[PDB]
Amino acid sequence: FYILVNNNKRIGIYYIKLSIIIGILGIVLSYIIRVELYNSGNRIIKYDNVNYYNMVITLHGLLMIFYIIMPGLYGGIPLYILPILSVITDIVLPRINNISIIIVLISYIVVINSIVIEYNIGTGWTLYPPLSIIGTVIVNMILYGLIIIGISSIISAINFMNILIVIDGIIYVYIWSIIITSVLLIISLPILNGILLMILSDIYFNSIYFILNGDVVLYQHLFWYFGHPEVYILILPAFGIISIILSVLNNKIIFGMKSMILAIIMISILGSIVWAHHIYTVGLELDTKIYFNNLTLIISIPTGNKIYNWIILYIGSYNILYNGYQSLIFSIMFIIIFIIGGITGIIISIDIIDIGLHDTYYIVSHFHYILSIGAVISLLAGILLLKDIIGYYNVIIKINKYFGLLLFININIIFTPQFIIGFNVMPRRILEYSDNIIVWNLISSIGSISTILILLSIF
Amino acid sequence: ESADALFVGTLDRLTAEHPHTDDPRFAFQSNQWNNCELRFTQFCRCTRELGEDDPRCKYQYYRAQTVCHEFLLEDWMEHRHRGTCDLDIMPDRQVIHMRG
Amino acid sequence: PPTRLSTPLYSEGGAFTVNWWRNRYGLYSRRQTDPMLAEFLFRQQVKEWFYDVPSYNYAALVGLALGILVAVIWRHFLFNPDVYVRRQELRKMWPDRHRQFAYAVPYLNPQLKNLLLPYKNSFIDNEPDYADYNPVGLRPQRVMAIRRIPGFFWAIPQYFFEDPLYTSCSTKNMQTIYKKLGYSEL
Amino acid sequence: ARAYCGRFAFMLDYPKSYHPPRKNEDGDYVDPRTDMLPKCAAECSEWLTEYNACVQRIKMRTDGRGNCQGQYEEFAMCQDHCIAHELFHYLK
Amino acid sequence: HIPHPVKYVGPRRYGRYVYGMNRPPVLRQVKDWIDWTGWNSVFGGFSFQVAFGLMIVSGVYLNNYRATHTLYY
Amino acid sequence: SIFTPMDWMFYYFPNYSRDKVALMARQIKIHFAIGFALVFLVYHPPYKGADYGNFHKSPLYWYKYNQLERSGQLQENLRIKRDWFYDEDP
Amino acid sequence: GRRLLHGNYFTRYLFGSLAVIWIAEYAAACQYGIPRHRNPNWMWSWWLEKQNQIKNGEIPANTPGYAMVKWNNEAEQRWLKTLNVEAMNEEFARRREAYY
Amino acid sequence: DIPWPARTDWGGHDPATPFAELMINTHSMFWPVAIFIYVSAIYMVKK
Amino acid sequence: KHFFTDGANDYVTGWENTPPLKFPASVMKPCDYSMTKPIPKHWKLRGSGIHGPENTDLMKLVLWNRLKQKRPQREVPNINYLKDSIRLELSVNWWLMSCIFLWGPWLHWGQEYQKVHEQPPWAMKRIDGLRGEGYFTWFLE
Ligand SMILES: CCCCCCCCCCCCCCCCCC(=O)OC[C@H](COP(=O)([O-])OCC(O)COP(=O)([O-])OC[C@@H](COC(=O)CCCCCCCCCCCCCCCCC)OC(=O)CCCCCCCCCCCCCCCCC)OC(=O)CCCCCCCCCCCCCCCCC
Ligand SMILES: CCCCCCCCCCCCCCCCCC(=O)OC[C@H](COP(=O)([O-])OCC(O)COP(=O)([O-])OC[C@@H](COC(=O)CCCCCCCCCCCCCCCCC)OC(=O)CCCCCCCCCCCCCCCCC)OC(=O)CCCCCCCCCCCCCCCCC
Ligand SMILES: CCCCCCCCCCCCCCCCCC(=O)OC[C@H](COP(=O)([O-])OCC(O)COP(=O)([O-])OC[C@@H](COC(=O)CCCCCCCCCCCCCCCCC)OC(=O)CCCCCCCCCCCCCCCCC)OC(=O)CCCCCCCCCCCCCCCCC
Ligand SMILES: CCCCCCCCCCCCCCCCCC(=O)OC[C@H](COP(=O)([O-])OCC(O)COP(=O)([O-])OC[C@@H](COC(=O)CCCCCCCCCCCCCCCCC)OC(=O)CCCCCCCCCCCCCCCCC)OC(=O)CCCCCCCCCCCCCCCCC
Ligand code: HEA
Ligand code: HEA
Ligand SMILES: CCCCCCCC/C=C\CCCCCCCC(=O)OC[C@H](COP(=O)(O)OCCN)OC(=O)CCCCCCC/C=C/CCCCCCCC
Ligand SMILES: CCCCCCCC/C=C\CCCCCCCC(=O)O[C@H](COC(=O)CCCCCCC/C=C/CCCCCCCC)COP(=O)(O)OCCN
Ligand SMILES: [O-][O-]
Ligand SMILES: [Cu+2]
Ligand SMILES: [K+]
Repeated sequence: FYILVNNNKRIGIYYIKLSIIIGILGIVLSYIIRVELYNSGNRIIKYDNVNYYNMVITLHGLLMIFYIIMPGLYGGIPLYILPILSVITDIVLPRINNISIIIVLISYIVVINSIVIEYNIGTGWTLYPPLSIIGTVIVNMILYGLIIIGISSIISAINFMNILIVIDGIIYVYIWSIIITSVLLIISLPILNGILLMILSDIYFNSIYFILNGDVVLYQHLFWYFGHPEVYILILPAFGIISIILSVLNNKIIFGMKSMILAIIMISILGSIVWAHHIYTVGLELDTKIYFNNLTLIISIPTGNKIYNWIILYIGSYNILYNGYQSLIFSIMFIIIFIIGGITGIIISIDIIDIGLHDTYYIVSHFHYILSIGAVISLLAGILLLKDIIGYYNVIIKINKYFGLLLFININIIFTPQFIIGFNVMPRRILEYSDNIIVWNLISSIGSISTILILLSIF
Repeated sequence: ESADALFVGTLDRLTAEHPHTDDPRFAFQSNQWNNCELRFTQFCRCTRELGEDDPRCKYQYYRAQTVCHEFLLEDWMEHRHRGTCDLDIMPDRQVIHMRG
Repeated sequence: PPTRLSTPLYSEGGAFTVNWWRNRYGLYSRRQTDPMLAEFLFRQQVKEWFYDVPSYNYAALVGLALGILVAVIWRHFLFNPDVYVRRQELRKMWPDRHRQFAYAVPYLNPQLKNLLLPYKNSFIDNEPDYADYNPVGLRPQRVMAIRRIPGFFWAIPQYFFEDPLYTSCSTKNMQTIYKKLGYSEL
Repeated sequence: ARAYCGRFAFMLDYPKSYHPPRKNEDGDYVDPRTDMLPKCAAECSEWLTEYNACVQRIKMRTDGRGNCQGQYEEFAMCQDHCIAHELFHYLK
Repeated sequence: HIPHPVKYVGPRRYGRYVYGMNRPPVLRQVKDWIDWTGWNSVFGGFSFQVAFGLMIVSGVYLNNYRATHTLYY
Repeated sequence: SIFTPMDWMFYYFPNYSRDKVALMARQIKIHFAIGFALVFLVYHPPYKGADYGNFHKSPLYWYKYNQLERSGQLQENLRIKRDWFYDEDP
Repeated sequence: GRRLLHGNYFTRYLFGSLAVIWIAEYAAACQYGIPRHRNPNWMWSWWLEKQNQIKNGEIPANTPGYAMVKWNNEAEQRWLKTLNVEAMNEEFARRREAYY
Repeated sequence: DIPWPARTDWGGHDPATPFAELMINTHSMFWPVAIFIYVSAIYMVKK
Repeated sequence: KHFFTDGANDYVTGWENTPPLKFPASVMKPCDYSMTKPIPKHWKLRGSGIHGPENTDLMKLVLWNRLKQKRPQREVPNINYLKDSIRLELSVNWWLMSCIFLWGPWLHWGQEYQKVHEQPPWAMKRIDGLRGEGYFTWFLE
């Protein structure tokens, strides 16, 4: 059979396959954006059809996060190797594992069908009210997808937590990363469901939470209470993969295993109580802003320890071993890229600096370096490491120095200018812009078209 | 004619002599929504005692305009004129203490 | 860390000790099925986690972060004027909430604000004392600091009397320049 | 028998430095205490609101009876305590 | 868990019920039953309501009577 | 302990650190109190810290201050270099 | 039989937490000097004077607040057309006679 | 005031208020620290 | 206790790490060979040496844990155990009694007083002319 299969390793493959398929739509949406931003004036989107652009950015953000990266890093690799890293045979809850991947597909079909049938309007991937609750039915459809996706995420989190009961070996660092990510989902998802229901209530049940005398900022607190743990849920599995790749490909025992494990735990605890650095410009109390700013900076301490522990893993490795394997290059590239993304995150953590850089392309570049480069490269690196175990072929990616170099150069061309544009300044979620920002936007656009061409070379 | 006369009498007086500065009761917060509601309630009570024509209540309205946007005031003034403004309901006709 | 089960492990009395940890570690464990095996696994975990020197660094960090977290939560409820828990003031119109207004001014003047506000001149180059004077009196009059903020501020001299242009850029001098032209009052 | 109670100097918070008094537009020095009165009143706002309430209560009396001296003395004591901490910094 | 003896010190058997003859006074029987089944459940169960009841009903004196006699205006 | 490598704590204070589990708890408790104390003792206290006349002047302050005072630099530094907007056009 | 939590954990951490919250609040009030006397009344001085007049008998009983103001909204103008305080008092007087 | 072509404007440009200067100075204050963090780590990415 | 714990409250399988204290040490003892004296050099390893059923105490522990599951009569626990088993049940029952016989009477009294005096007996009477019951929990005002 193909749909009835409960084998966890098969389901892991399905997660990877589905993420690539949905990735194409996400890439298409991303390509539409940079083509439009090539220069001032409409290029592929009519001025009378600006609503479509708002939908493109809204779906680009939603699909890439919930439908592409999260299934790939939290559903794909973990379902394949996690029961193997544990001494157990298969996943604890086989039937739940089957329904989780099916749920992800159905939610994807609902989302894309809504593009085709409903009027195309957008409110951003964060769905801030009141804009989200004064829109058309496409917003209702997107909410159903998120709620449905939430069901799959929570049941998958329950599945991984049960490994603690049955694990017959040692809890490796990678296993810890998945377990702690599951803990974050369990504590953050129910809060997300509650606020999403309130959005539906206003949209569909004549609720008045998001009109005058009802604080709209209420949504931002509850949403970001899940929002920031989500970004840490995306990256923590990537950290686990990097730890395995560096140790395995260098024949070096992981240094400071317990320090690595405690760093992951510390990040989750801190990541659950710093959500309001997304709300600096709303006008919070003085003491509130100081607290979140102070605690946000503290997240760098555990994150820094992991970076240094990774570096010493690569240092001193035997020279005779060939170092040009794509998996090793991607793992090393992650350290270089993540540091850039994290440092810029610390810059925008300072709230007064953030006043100028909120809702600008500097924030875009910040999370693209971490997610579009780092997370993707970590997912690529893990899949490459498991090529023999997974057994896929008909691609030239294992030893391809051209692909690694071209990818690194061109992605940096896309997003380095966006840091510069942030100070110029160019707002986010914008289709037109002043003529004097064209040069930097043009350079990034040339970077985007180049990256897409490179992907065709792997086949 | 005293240095601390502003504070003496009322905390209200502080912004009556300095309309464009922060009110002591709401200076700690950037959000001034509660400040606008207090100012409007003060204007409503002035008219009840002194009447609209009184210059004092005219200035109280000006104080409200200093912190209340016009789109809010137009809506709230409409409710006040009809008689459905919850701020201006006479105390003996309030329902806050009823049924709990 | 002993390597023989015959040698006992020293334990203190209290709610977080070796004995306290042993009693609860194996409550949910399917692997600690007999004394010999249970002790071996218990000492294995204790050796791996509590005898790891770098682990104690994270213990300090979680304590500090949680301590700040609890204090800020508690401070808002206790002192923040805008936070209501009792209902007496919420049953009255805004002008009548006299008890709540008592929190306003003291909550507006925390110690740290007074200490650090004078150090604005480490950031602003022109007229760092533009907002120092306020005749209303809700806050103290500010006086610019005489030294740079410790740390990463190597751009400016260690003390402001070493800067030849510091006095010329003060709000007083600029006010003198513009008043001489009749340009503005400030 | 004697004017003051002696203390260690570390207990006595004598001003470290001297700030000259502000000068009026006319050119005459303004009293430091008068400049500090508005600030210290704010620091004693709680007592001031209690005094302010008393004024309104006695205002709404048909009879002439009523005084607010008790509340005023509490406010005055608080304001002066604030002044004492900072006044000598402006006095030679 | 600290092992400890059974604290019940009352009679362990009253004998066969014979039309309610040769049995203790009713109040003594109630005391024995609670001793047998544990006073800890009684105190825990009643603690919440006692605390709430005392706090609310204390206001009859603390909030109502005292306030009338203690208002400086 | 604060800013202390615990290997030093193990070495120099064996008896105190004999119970590692208890030692870990004290590490958490000690740093919890510090964080709690900072908020309520350093940040919270109202109407304090405004004695700007008592700025701390460390020995390094006086060393540099006297060095410039001895020469004319201190007088020159404090002098207002410009107090007019427009220069006179010849 | 092995115990994981405090022997009396539920009562300990419920009453104990409530006690600590109450004691902390009292300390906070002392530090800031907040008045702790409870007033259940609105503080509008003019209105309280009118209520005292009703209690003294200067103003007839059951007289509405809108009958005493210098500015009336539209809804109050509607009610004033049907207001008869004298009739209301007579009706109450009749009820008392019937009851006794 | 307004964006200009091909400008890095690293940290901001053209402040007109004392607060605007503060924003730029804060970024410049931390910028050298950011370089130190990057350079020190990257230099050790090697066998 | 309600919740199942592998270590202590293992009622699903009934496994116990140690035998009952009734048995003499000669008959059965806890599986502890930490105090075994050093093996003479001339002795040779015949068995695996692996921790498992080759050790007599572990074999007897496994055997007893299976054969204890059939017994002629109940092994009666003491009243302390029986109290703990239904601690929540007994306490909830007493909580119901407290609601009926403590809360009910004074809540009824307050409503009757409120009828006559317009406010509960534990509240300050208002002079502001507003009508209605007002607050109930006075200390939260
Ligand atoms: C009280 C009141 C009572 C009222 C009573 C009223 C009753 C009402 C009833 C209501 C319920 C009705 C449904 C009941 C279902 C019963 C299930 C059951 O028991 O089945 C046994 C039955 C056993 O079959 P069998 O009779 O033994 O014969 C099977 C074969 O002999 C060989 O066996 P097999 O299992 O191997 O074969 C199946 C499989 C074999 O074929 C293959 O697998 C082909 C090879 C793979 C090629 C690569 C595919 C791409 C990679 C995907 C990777 C991820 C996969 C994840 C796992 C699979 C998820 C489906 O082919 C398929 O079934 C199709 C596979 C589809 C894969 C989809 C992958 C993603 C596609 C992405 C699309 C991207 C474009 C976007 C736009 C379009 C969006 C739709 O199940 C099946 O095998 C068939 C299932 C068919 C039902 C599927 C329904 C899907 C609905 C989707 C939502 C559509 C809504 C929106 C429409 C939009 C259109 C545009
Ligand atoms: C005034 C108030 C006073 C109150 C006093 C209250 C006293 C309470 C006493 C509590 C005593 C606990 C006793 C049991 C200890 C654990 C034993 C255990 O689990 O046995 C394994 C047992 C399986 O039996 P087994 O066969 O022996 O397992 C063999 C191993 O798998 C094979 O592994 P292996 O042999 O290789 O390694 C052994 C060990 C290896 O691992 C260990 O040995 C870990 C040892 C450390 C654990 C943490 C201890 C506490 C540390 C101090 C924290 C203080 C914070 C203070 C804050 C104050 C703020 C005011 O493995 C495990 O422990 C596996 C389970 C780990 C679960 C972790 C879940 C995430 C929690 C966060 C991690 C802890 C971070 C601590 C802080 C870090 C920063 C300093 O696990 C299970 O039964 C699994 C059940 C899974 C259920 C999941 C769903 C639960 C519901 C979730 C709700 C949401 C949770 C949110 C969490 C948020 C986290 C950030
Ligand atoms: C002011 C007046 C008004 C007051 C209103 C109060 C309202 C309260 C609402 C409560 C709603 C009901 C909830 C409980 C329903 C069930 C009741 C029941 O059956 O009780 C009797 C029964 C008594 O059990 P027993 O075995 O007969 O005990 C006999 C003796 O009592 C002696 O037993 P033992 O001492 O020997 O121990 C055996 C027993 C002892 O356990 C119990 O008996 C449990 C009793 C609990 C009762 C509820 C009290 C309130 C608990 C508050 C907890 C707050 C968490 C922290 C929140 C932080 C927020 C920032 O152990 C178990 O049964 C194990 C259960 C599994 C525990 C799993 C915990 C997972 C979460 C761990 C923490 C995660 C955060 C880590 C952070 C640090 C990271 C480094 O309880 C159970 O069997 C219930 C267990 C199953 C339900 C567990 C639910 C766990 C939920 C975890 C949520 C974690 C969220 C984390 C994130 C939060 C922040 C984002
Ligand atoms: C000259 C002037 C003179 C002036 C003189 C003035 C005189 C003034 C006198 C003042 C006196 C003050 C006295 C202070 C010292 C107190 C000392 C003391 O004894 O403290 C400890 C004492 C009891 O603590 P303890 O010793 O730990 O208890 C022993 C236990 O047996 C421990 O044993 P355990 O732990 O085994 O206990 C049993 C436990 C065993 O646990 C288990 O079995 C394990 C499982 C536990 C977890 C359970 C999970 C959930 C269970 C699910 C089932 C739920 C069923 C109910 C469902 C309801 C559905 C609607 O289970 C339970 O207890 C829980 C289950 C039972 C049902 C729970 C029902 C829900 C509870 C939560 C809600 C509470 C709020 C309700 C509000 C109303 C309704 C909305 O604490 C208190 O009584 C609190 C102190 C209150 C102070 C109030 C002060 C203010 C009021 C002043 C009044 C007088 C003023 C008059 C005016 C004067 C003006 C001058
Ligand atoms: C995987 C995704 C991911 C990850 C890991 C992070 C990690 C971090 N993020 Fe990010 N973030 C996003 C995804 C992510 N973020 C997204 C998607 C947004 C925008 C959402 C939206 O608005 O739509 C965002 C937005 C965002 C904002 C702005 C929110 C707004 O106002 O709009 C801020 C502000 O501080 C921030 C901070 C941080 C910080 C401080 C970290 C830290 O974890 C980084 C820590 C890492 C380092 C610091 C580098 C490693 C450490 C060292 C090299 C040594 C130590 C270094 C120092 C002490 C400086 N993020
Ligand atoms: C995982 C998340 C993810 C990923 C990969 C990307 C990838 C890219 N994104 Fe981004 N983007 C977001 C998440 C992501 N993005 C979010 C959350 C926003 C904010 C939404 C909002 O404004 O509300 C955003 C916003 C955003 C904007 C701003 C829109 C606006 O405000 O007007 C732009 C503009 O160019 C952009 C461009 C790009 C480009 C050019 C790429 C890529 O082309 C970069 C290079 C990548 C490739 C060439 C493809 C490589 C292959 C994969 C990524 C799939 C791999 C799959 C597997 C391994 C299974 N993105
Ligand atoms: C959320 C509202 C719910 C109302 C519930 C009513 C029932 C009351 C009893 C249960 C709730 C506990 C609160 C009881 C309070 C009793 C005393 C009281 O009235 O306090 C009021 C006072 C403020 O009221 P006002 O005077 O109107 O505001 C002044 C300016 N801010 O309230 C408080 O300060 C207490 C409220 C918070 C109590 C909870 C504890 C706070 C700290 C939480 C820390 C959380 C982080 C983690 C802690 C870990 C600890 C191990
Ligand atoms: C039986 C199990 C019961 C478990 C119940 C768990 C309840 C809590 C679940 C999580 C939700 C937390 C509540 C949400 C708190 C939001 C507070 C908020 O947004 O307030 C901020 C201010 O809040 C703060 O100062 C931030 C404090 C951070 C609160 C975090 C609470 C939840 C933390 C959960 C982390 C995970 C658990 C950690 C456990 C210990 C780890 C060692 C807004 O301030 P302003 O808008 O400026 O308004 C101020 C006055 N106008
Ligand atoms: O979100 O960072
Ligand atoms: Cu964030
Ligand atoms: K364009």
